[PDB]
Amino acid sequence: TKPLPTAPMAWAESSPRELAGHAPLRRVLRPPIARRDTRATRDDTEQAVDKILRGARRAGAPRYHLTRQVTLTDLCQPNAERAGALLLALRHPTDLPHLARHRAPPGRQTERLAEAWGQLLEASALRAGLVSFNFLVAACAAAYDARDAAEAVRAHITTNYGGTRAGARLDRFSECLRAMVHTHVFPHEVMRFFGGLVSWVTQDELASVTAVCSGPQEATHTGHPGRPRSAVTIPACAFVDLDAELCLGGPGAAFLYLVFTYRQCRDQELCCVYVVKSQLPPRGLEAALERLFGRLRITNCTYAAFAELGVMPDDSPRCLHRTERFGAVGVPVVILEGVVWRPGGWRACA
Amino acid sequence: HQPLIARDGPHPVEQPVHNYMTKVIDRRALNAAFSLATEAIALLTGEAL
Amino acid sequence: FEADIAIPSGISRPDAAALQRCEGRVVFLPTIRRQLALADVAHESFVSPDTLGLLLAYRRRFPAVITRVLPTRIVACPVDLGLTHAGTVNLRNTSPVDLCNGDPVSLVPPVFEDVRLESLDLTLRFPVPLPTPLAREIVARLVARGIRDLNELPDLNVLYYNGARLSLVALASVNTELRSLVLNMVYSITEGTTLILTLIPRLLALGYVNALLQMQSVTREAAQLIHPEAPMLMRRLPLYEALVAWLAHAGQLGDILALAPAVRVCTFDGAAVVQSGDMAPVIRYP
Amino acid sequence: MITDCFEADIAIPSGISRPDAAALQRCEGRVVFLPTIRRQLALADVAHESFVSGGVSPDTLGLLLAYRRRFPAVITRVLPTRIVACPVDLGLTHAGTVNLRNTSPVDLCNGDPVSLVPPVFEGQATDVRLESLDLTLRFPVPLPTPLAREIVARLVARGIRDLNDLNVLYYNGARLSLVADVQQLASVNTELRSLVLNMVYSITEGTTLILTLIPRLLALSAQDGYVNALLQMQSVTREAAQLIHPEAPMLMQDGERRLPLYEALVAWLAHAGQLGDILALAPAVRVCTFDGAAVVQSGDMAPVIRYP
Repeated sequence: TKPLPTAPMAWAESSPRELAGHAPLRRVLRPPIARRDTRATRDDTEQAVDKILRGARRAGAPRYHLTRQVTLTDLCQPNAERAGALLLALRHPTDLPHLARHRAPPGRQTERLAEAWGQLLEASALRAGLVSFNFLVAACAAAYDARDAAEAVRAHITTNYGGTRAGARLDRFSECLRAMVHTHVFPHEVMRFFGGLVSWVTQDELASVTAVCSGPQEATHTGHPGRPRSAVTIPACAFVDLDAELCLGGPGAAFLYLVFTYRQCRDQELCCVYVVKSQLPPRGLEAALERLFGRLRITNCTYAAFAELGVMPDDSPRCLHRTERFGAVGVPVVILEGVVWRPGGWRACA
Repeated sequence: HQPLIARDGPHPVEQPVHNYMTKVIDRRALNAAFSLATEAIALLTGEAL
Repeated sequence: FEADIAIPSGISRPDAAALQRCEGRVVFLPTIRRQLALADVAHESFVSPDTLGLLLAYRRRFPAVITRVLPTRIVACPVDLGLTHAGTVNLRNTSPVDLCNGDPVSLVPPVFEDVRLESLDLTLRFPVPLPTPLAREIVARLVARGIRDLNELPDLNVLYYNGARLSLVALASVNTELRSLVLNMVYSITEGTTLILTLIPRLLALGYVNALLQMQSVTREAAQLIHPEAPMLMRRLPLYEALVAWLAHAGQLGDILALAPAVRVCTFDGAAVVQSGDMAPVIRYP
Repeated sequence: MITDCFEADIAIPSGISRPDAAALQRCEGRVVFLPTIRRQLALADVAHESFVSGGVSPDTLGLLLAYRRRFPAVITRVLPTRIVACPVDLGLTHAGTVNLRNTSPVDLCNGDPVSLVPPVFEGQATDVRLESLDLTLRFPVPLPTPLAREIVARLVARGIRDLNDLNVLYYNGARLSLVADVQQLASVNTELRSLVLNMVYSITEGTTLILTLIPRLLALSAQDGYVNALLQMQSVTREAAQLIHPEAPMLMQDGERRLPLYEALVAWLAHAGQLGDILALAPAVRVCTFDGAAVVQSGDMAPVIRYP
């Protein structure tokens, strides 16, 4: 409201160029081309009417594409997890038993994926829903490298998620994931990215989650007027850099990816979901997957599958590595800052 | 300047353009001979010693 | 940005009503241009091409979504430009497949089954806005259909997406509509597998290059070699010259059968699954 | 303008002669391989001395192999103090349309994807050299994708002759030839390994059914002029039927639930049609002239709309 650091205070208002650009156009002149040569409220609500006029007398500011979905609360819990997590949409699981009959190699149990998925519906009930990312880490927790922080993921899920026997949801869905790779229906063929959390609506057995399917993060008016701010949080088992592991320490915008690792063995099949931060082209990424993860190459068609997730627009991108609280549980959480979401498609194996 | 023609449609390309043209002078000269004997110089001059 | 396609005069009552029906339907146009004739859009502008000719055409032409239809001109926003300008433009399903939220959607030529205008004396065929995981499948099933007619299964004609059943049979006209792709998908493989087979025993160039190749060929490629070279053989054979001829041809078919997504559906305050015949909010911009 | 444009600003130093500085004013529609997406860079990170490794600047076939490790960007305007380029991948402009410039000898068309290739052609390797700074700028060549796959194909085939003419092309009746050049063997090894792994994985058990159909094609090429033109005069399969009698096995392992040819196509598409994208870089650019013409000639600009 017109302060006196004016040249910045007018600069934050959306300039002098728009005044000078309308000066030669509109402020001067008749040229373009011419001839030659009622005590407490009202005025409380009355200035609120004027606030609508203040909303109408005027109106950078980035854009979004907010999305909503009516979502069952079996697998994910938008109440237990705070605003600012990853989310994952799914295909409808009636396509699961038929595609396993044609994509699984000969000699493998194609009945296994339809049976393992059916046991999950009777275990979370003691309809294409949504998988939250923290729930997915405890499922693939039995394949990682840092196993203690994967148990820190498992420490809060069994105590904060709504439902009965959340550990039985975990150990059955992890059995579903071991039935995914065995029936060759890869989880990247099912897991689809759905935007980062901003808010949700509570209801019995289902929740209406809002999310940004494309755009930046922190300037969404969350609904809370004190804090329209919510940082992106990732557990420490999934956060993988390629600036430190490849000695690329230069500044530049850092991309964010999702990466699946596949190990194809007889009834011992591993799954690991990683969030890869990089300064690389997405076409200049598959060679970097060859250098690191050649161990799952031999034990297996590719072992890797990946897609874009978002971009950090910072010159020197800033990350945090803290221990936050999901209720009473201290989890080592990699908090990311300033993320501009742009999704993409997965990449192939067979 | 380079002249411009406005067009509609999604504007693929254009921007106003100047030019700086500079061209080199060529020195030349003209020569005209002229002569006098001494017969007339005294006359035009004045008195003698 | 929103272009214009003027309807030429002489329209009957249903021919204006049929164009009133196709509100949110996809249209290919040659260039982004303000003024444009309706004969440029119609099926007569393509001549009748096969499935191969339409896919080469649908790469070169520019797709546009018809917005609100005026009685005099068809207004259509181009996908590549005005949709990056405008916020969100609706799009009607003409597919039998119901779209979910977040599905990248490409287009397919109408191989399945087509508004004809009699007073203007032209046909209008339209692309089918179906999702990209299905899009590479429905083509590959039909390419596998045409090979068996060159000598099938009781399955392979039935597709499942999102609890919905399809039938690709639902025919011989379609098989001759697709015969040129079969003559290219067969030849690009038979040229391909021979150049693999006539080079690895020809060179196996050694040190770690052939050894890592043989580690990959340990009863996997060499067993596939010895199984194929059993019903095969082993002057100058133009081996090196045929690789350029093969990478140009087989590299071309990857472009044609790519089927890139343009539509990305981000529904907001709406159904996460959009049914058949309904309109869907569509963006191609972040 | 962070998402719409992205003004990556190449700074220009102080000491540049006015003949060298005015040589950059003709560098309008170009391609600059940004290593990162920093908002402030220098010419030394852009020029070829950034591209060189320890002691070794690679050949043209290797000059592809670190383009795809970088970020191509197009110069928008050459100011006296800086050069501004928007990266192709992030965001093109406000409206999303940037102009290139045909340094090709080849005329373009509308709607065709445009691949950018190192300067391989003869009489074409024109690198704008900074004499005031000792810097060279190897400007790549925007080309049509029906050429840009063959041009990579002639180079890869030339290196494998050199492990035991070819450098002549044609395009729309225009004869043209590229520079014959000796190739470093280290560059050829990653190329040849990239062929075979996409060739071995492209073979499936159902492809043996397709192999049986080879004498049907020569039975068909005697009647259809379309098939008679399709194979080639110098095709392999025309020679690979007179010495080869293919056959299929009788039964398949679990051949009731799985599809033999449908699995043959998907493994073929994922490796063989995908293979041209792995050799070169991806043509993320096509040309949509709004009102100009249908054919964009050499030396002229061309509007660009991004390409999925």
